[PDB]
Amino acid sequence: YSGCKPRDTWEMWHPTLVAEAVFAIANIFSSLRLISLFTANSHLGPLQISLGRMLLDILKFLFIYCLVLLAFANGLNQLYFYYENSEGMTCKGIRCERQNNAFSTLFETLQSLFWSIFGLISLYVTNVKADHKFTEFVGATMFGTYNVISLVVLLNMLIAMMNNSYQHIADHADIEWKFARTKLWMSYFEEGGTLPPPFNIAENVRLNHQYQEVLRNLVKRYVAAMIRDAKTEEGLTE
Amino acid sequence: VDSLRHSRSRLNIYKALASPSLIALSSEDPFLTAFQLSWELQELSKVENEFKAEYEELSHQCKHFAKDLLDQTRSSRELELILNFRNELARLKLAIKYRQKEFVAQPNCQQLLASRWYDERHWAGKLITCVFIGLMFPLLSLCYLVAPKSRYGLFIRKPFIKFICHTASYLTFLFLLLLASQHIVNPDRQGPKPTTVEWMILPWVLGFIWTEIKQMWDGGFQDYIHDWWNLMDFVMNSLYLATISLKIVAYVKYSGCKPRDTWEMWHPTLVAEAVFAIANIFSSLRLISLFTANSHLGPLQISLGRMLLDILKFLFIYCLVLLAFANGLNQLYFYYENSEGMTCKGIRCERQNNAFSTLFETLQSLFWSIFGLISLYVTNVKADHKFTEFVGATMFGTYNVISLVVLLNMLIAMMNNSYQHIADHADIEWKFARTKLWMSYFEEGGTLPPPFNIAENVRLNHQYQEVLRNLVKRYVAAMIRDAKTEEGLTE
Amino acid sequence: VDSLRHSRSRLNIYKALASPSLIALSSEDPFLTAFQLSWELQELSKVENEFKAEYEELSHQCKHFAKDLLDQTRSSRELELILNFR
Ligand SMILES: O=C1CN(c2cn[nH]c(=O)c2Cl)CCN1Cc1ccccc1C(F)(F)F
Ligand SMILES: CCCCCC(=O)OC[C@H](COP(=O)(O)O)OC(=O)CCCCC
Ligand SMILES: CCCCCC(=O)OC[C@H](COP(=O)(O)O)OC(=O)CCCCC
Ligand SMILES: [Ca+2]
Repeated sequence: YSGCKPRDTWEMWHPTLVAEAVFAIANIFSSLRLISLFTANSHLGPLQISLGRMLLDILKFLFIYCLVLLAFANGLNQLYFYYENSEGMTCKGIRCERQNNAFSTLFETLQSLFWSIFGLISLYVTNVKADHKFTEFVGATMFGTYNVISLVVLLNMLIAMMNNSYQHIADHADIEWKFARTKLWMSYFEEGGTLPPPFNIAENVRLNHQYQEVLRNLVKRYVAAMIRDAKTEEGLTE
Repeated sequence: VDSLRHSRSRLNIYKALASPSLIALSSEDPFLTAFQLSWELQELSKVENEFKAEYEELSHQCKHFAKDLLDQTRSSRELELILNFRNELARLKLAIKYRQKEFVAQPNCQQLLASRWYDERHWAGKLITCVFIGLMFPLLSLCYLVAPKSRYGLFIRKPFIKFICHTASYLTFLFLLLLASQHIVNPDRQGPKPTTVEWMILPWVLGFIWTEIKQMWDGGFQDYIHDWWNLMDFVMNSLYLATISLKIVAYVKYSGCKPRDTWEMWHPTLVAEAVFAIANIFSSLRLISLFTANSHLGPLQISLGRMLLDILKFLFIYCLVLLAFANGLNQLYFYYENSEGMTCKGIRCERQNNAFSTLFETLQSLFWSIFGLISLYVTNVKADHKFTEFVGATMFGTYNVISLVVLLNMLIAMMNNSYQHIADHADIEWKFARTKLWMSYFEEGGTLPPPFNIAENVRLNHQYQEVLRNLVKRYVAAMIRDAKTEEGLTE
Repeated sequence: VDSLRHSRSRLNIYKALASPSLIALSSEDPFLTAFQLSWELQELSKVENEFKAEYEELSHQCKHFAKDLLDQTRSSRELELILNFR
């Protein structure tokens, strides 16, 4: 399309829009990858590593939660799919100014139930033109139950788990942080790249002797001072 | 007459008989004594409640002793004769029936159980095999059905295959329920005939209820309802029967057609749709019950499951507060039930109004305020009675503070300490639950997925007697003779 | 055939070879033995899962021993000859 026309009168799946979207996502990912060099500091390093390891503890919850979400989505969608009005409304869905058709289809149901965690879904979405108060009441009750379960039982059992999973993390902080820092450091020793990105266009038979001597001395010191003088301060029994 | 002396004497007697030495000496069969004594002590822990800690500790002592006794075995045949005493594994059935958690989760029982489970590879060596054998399951089902022969029927009897077949059937049921609401499969009218998929899902519901009644035959609502996972099965099945009945009675009463908008509440079709939706919710929730078979989710699922009876107490304290404030606000505001010129009343329409007029609406108003879904103008009246408006707003604010700052942080502060004492018995409980699951897929009880549901006893005591003699010898030598030496010194 | 006896025997053997005294006596190069033994035990921790705690503790034991061995050096040249080896 080597031409020109107003942007408004385009259509989806036009190549330029897809070329802009992925560029935006890549920007997000690079700016997130920035964090990787905090391991070189000393006040942030340990904290960053500690936070990093307490993530595989979370994915389990973000997997239990999906099942609950599917269950309630199934229910509500089965109940409401008879009222896909979409007559006289320019914009449908839960995103326009006046939210409507919140539970009509299933994808929109997933979106509706995900956006309810942050309280961004108003309460009138569970209505129909007729006054079928029984169906409206049952829909509202399903919605309320879902909200209670999520935001009171699946968000406090997350903190209550993070605390105990974090207790056994602060007992090995320095060890792991120093190991990670050393892994980083060793990469800047060899003459491998030596260049920032933009500008990228007798000997082996004898030396065993000294090391053998050193091993002899070290084993002597260890066996003397670790399993002979530490076998005396133990305790008494019958 | 003398309660004190009598009770103390009973405590002394029980504290005596639960001693590993005396059991080792004066007992025909140590294992049965341990089981019976643990059960009796646990039961008395609830009636002689003033002395509650002692009995709850004696039970623990008995269970630990029972585990240590079986500990000191040395050859698989010895273990297999111990477990197959009185079918197979009758001893294990008894242990499960007596809640010997520390006994079943013993690193030798698990080996034998796993070996008899699998009968024959890191992350994808099994992940494709399992799904592939899960797809083409009905062929296996029918083959075992009509020709229970050596061809492939012997390829169902392996429990790890029966489990996969059953779970694949369940997943298919869920998929059908998911597509049951697609628009591809109608013109809404009055009392329609069952659609193309209702005839497709009827076999699942019938087979499930058949299995339920079959299994219920034994427990008979006693020692059979305690498990919470089963009460859900009961309620779902009742709801499905109700849906069937309502759809039936609706099909033959209003056999016509008129626009859906011009109906009325309590019409049979609407009630037939609502309960069907609820049943869908409940089945898809019941899905979670098989996470106990995994290893990374299992322990976590059990841990979360036990930390629920800690919550119901708070969801019972909270109801009192809710009633108090509802009473207050309703008493204050009930003079202004305007409802003139407003098409839709209540807290649900676009422009919320009459929030506190009646009492039911007050309960709804105060429950929806926890998530901040109630705007702030609901506490107004047409007149400028600023005093009443201010007092109403103050009651509302106090309720919000109490709930969302004192009854939601005292919940976390309680969950943490109640969870501390849960991660010290995670593996034991998870393995016990997994074993309970496994043993159900051993006998030739059902052997079929839901849709397709249309000298010897005088002599063998000798070997087991010999084994008991040897085990007691080993235990008494190596547990109360060589562990009585590493204690400590005093004056 | 006898799974119980066989597994317990393997556990006994590994529990034996991970002893600082025996390593100090019968080993050509202690450091390589510690590394290899820790790796092998860690790997077996995932397949012989019923006995899971024992192996996950033997690995820790080997690693600690490897650290304490290098602990008792006294001059920088000794350390630099230890680290610059192949
Ligand atoms: O206990 C129930 C509840 N189930 C019912 C019973 N009656 N009405 C229902 O709606 C439902 Cl969902 C079916 C599922 N299971 C058992 C199970 C759990 C996990 C994997 C497989 C299985 C099965 F294969 F053995 F079924
Ligand atoms: C705790 C008492 C709440 C009483 C509020 C009420 O009567 O309204 C019905 C509420 C939903 O509110 P409405 O549907 O708007 O009436 O149902 C639940 O949220 C149940 C919670 C499910 C808990 C698992
Ligand atoms: C903490 C200082 C708050 C001062 C705010 C204020 O003056 O407004 C009155 C508030 C309610 O705000 P209004 O009714 O809108 O005036 O009363 C309370 O919330 C009391 C809290 C009850 C606590 C148990
Ligand atoms: Ca059941």
